[PDB]
Amino acid sequence: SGMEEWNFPVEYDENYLPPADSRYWFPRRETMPAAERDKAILGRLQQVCQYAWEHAPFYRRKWEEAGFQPSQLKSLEDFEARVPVVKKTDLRESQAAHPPFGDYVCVPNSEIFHVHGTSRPTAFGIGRADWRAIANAHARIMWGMGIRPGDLVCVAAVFSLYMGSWGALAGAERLRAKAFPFGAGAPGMSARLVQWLDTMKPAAFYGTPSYAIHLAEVAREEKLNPRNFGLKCLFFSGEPGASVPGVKDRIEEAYGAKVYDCGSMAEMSPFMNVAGTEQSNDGMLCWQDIIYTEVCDPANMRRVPYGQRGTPVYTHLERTSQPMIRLLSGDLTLWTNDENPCGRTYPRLPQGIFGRIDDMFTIRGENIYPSEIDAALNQMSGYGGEHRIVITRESAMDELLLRVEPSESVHAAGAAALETFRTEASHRVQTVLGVRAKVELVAPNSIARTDFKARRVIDDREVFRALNQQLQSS
Amino acid sequence: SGMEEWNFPVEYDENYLPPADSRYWFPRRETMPAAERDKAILGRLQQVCQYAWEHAPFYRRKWEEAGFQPSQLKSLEDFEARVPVVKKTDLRESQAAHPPFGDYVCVPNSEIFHVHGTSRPTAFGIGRADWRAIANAHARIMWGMGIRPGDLVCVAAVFSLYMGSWGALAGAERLRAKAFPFGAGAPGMSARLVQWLDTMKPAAFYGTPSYAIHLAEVAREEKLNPRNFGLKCLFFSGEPGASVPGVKDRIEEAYGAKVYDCGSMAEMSPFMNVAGTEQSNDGMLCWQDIIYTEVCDPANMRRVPYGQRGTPVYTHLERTSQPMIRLLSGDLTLWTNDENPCGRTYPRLPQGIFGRIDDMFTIRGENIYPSEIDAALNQMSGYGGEHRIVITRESAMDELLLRVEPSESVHAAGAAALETFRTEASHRVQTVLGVRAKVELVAPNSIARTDFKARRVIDDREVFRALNQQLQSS
Ligand SMILES: C[C@H](O)CC(=O)OP(=O)(O)OC[C@H]1O[C@@H](n2cnc3c(N)ncnc32)[C@H](O)[C@@H]1O
Ligand SMILES: C[C@H](O)CC(=O)OP(=O)(O)OC[C@H]1O[C@@H](n2cnc3c(N)ncnc32)[C@H](O)[C@@H]1O
Repeated sequence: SGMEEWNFPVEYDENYLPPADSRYWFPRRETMPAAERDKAILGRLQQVCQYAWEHAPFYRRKWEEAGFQPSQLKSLEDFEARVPVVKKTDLRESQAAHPPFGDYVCVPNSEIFHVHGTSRPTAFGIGRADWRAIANAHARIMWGMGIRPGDLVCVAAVFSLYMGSWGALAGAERLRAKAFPFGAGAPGMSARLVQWLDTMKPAAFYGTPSYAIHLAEVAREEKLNPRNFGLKCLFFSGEPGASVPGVKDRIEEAYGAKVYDCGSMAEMSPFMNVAGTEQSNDGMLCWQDIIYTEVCDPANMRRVPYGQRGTPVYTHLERTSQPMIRLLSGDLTLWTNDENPCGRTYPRLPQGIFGRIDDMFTIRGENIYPSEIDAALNQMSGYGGEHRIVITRESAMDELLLRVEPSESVHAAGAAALETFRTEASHRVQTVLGVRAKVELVAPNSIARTDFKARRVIDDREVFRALNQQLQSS
Repeated sequence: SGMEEWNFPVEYDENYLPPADSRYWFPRRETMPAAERDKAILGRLQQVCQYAWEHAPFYRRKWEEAGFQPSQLKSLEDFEARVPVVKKTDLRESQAAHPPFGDYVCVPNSEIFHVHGTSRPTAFGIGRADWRAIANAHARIMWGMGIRPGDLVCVAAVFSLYMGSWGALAGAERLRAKAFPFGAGAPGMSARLVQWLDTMKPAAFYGTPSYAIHLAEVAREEKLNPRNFGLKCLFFSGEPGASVPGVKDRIEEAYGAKVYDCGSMAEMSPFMNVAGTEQSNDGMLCWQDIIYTEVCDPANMRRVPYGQRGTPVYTHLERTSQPMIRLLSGDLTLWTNDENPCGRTYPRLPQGIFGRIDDMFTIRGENIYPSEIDAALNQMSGYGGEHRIVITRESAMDELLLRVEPSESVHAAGAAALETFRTEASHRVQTVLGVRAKVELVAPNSIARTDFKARRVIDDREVFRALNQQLQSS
């Protein structure tokens, strides 16, 4: 194959740095013919499954139950059809019966390097070798975004249980960038951060797309201009936004920089296994030789053809601790296999990830993702930057209830101008989704902003009824 | 000398682990005759000063101004008398004139690994080699606290600009412990942490002494018992507490574990250069071959005899990036040179560090440190766990104004019992300090707790006058 440092268990040269003129960290692995890579992926898949059968009674029990033995993995078609998907509920049960890390940990207790998790929570017990595998994978993909040694990288996501921040930091460290782990979560942090970004002038920023928006309002409230932060790029994970039309454009305009989309799941660190590149800057590429991504039909867990929508199912190819083999994301995406501007021979998620299938709600037989509402509103000049979707999953909904913020300039323009925006927001959303949308305007900057993931859906039956009844009276 | 890995610039074997039966990480460096170590320290001091003269125009300019050349460093007595102390104000000025890291950075820009700082803030630009020097120094000292490979270490301090959390994490990583960087700072964290500590059962905890107290109230509010967290120890830095009589005893009782004191300054990472050991568990030892600590008379910056109080002045012996040479802490301590129970041949701070000299206030010609008030109150069964000291530095104070919380059981006992506590708190404080103390009781759990450093002094002239006038009327 000629694939750079292709071995299981993986063991990367910590001193390797690509030549300054190279677009790719690993030219072979990244640009080789896709059919050549798929051969080696299957080869690795066999190694991983044999490794899990040997060290994980979770996989040994699960596979035996579905009638699977690693010797039956003889093609990628055998993998999708014979190998049962892992659910997050299966991990929880394994952790409850085999505490703290479950019967899929594989490595001895003495190998565990870092303890992280979800916020029943699942604990991540990551071995020393996996932490190195994650740092190398992430430095590689960050290089793909045009981030370089010596660049100041601001990691502005909470450093706690959450894998996002640690993963971007490990990549920055391995990339030989100046890692700036400012973090997030504490009151007073954002006001101080904007001063640090104005002083330090970083080449790159990491966090959630929501935080980047909130930080520009803080920069402006703090009489600082966020275009003067010297940013060449901002790269995000954690939620949709970075591949959302009006959201991506708002962030790139506010900072005068490029926006990159990345991120699968925390269970799937190196989570940057799905990430956009400097040239293929829309959506994300599936870095197949790091983690094998399958976009599947949720009805049978088999790959959907390219150009079709489905759910990402992921498999670690370079992890010995808590390896995930065919973990069901529960997310919705579309994947294609056409030529990429960067020249990387990987499948792509051209519109990134739409959201979690469970987050979707139905109004008059029409399926709606919260990200579709966020996209339509952000493409409006009069929109204030925040909204809430008020629903009920207990009874059928005839209309969409929205609490939308107008801009301070729309507010300053008077009652008639506010009313003109409320009606135009309602119409736009109706034209986009094909559903009746009731809009209630709230005061500018009244809706809570976040430095983490935006939770815009209020699924309470009493809140829904109170709002509908109030909107019927007005 | 036979000192393990004694070299400048330092370059530690990342695979070294002491034998399981050893009390010391480095038997020679830690237990050698003090006069033998002081010879090699002076030798290193010469190397460091030559290194700074060559790479830092900040030190070249400062030393030339004080009439000092590194060739004049011919004894430890030459060091204290000839070498001018560095002030935090000098670092700020150097950073403003030579942004971002100042003219004392020494290493090239390309060597900077991590960016941290203070919260005018000073930026820390720490090189890759220094980060390794810090991780090794900290693993060594944590081993001294009886912390071992495979032990689950909860790092519960904010992961941001602040060096404390990163320093404990780097030590845990190098110690081959299971590093658990939960962090601090965000609302909802403490309630979730107590659940993680009950589930995970860590051998060690890191944070501020204030946070450990707050976390026990959260554990109890959450109907969990903090003695059931499996803790063998809690080790703290950031503020006094861990060497404060009633505070140390309250924490050890609440958790059923040992408490260790550590920590100099963030500018002085590896900040654990002052730290207690499993056997010398009261106060802190000065790990002289890591950082050279001098307890000086603030009037002349010369060492005070053992058994006398003074200000810690620190010098890095194993740092190439932003090396600190005779940095004035502005803190107050007492140092002695008697035999230590662990058998380490180091000077000791038997009562740790009392506080920042600037934090001290005067009432009727009597000098008081906020930690003396904290100590007296914490040694009272009826004390609720929080208080505020209300002062004025604008006019002379005749009496001490205190806002003290009683316990919920003292409150439930009625008005007479609350009044009996208010008078007894006043008397105790008067007997301790020798000053009139006016006590106002506040509602139990009304005073804000913290996961960081406790700021108990309110130095406002209007607040002081309002309180005195209110206390004169009652
Ligand atoms: C540790 C990383 O930050 C990823 C992460 O947030 O892990 P979590 O377990 O906390 O959450 C994963 C879920 O967030 C979403 N999710 C994560 N990244 C997404 C993206 N780029 N686009 C659309 N949705 C995305 C997506 O629904 C994914 O399944
Ligand atoms: C990065 C480390 O946590 C140390 C730290 O907090 O660095 P900072 O620069 O943020 O603050 C240093 C000051 O906190 C105090 N300070 C720090 N540790 C102390 C202790 N153990 N006992 C008494 N006072 C102590 C002491 O006054 C010291 O000068």
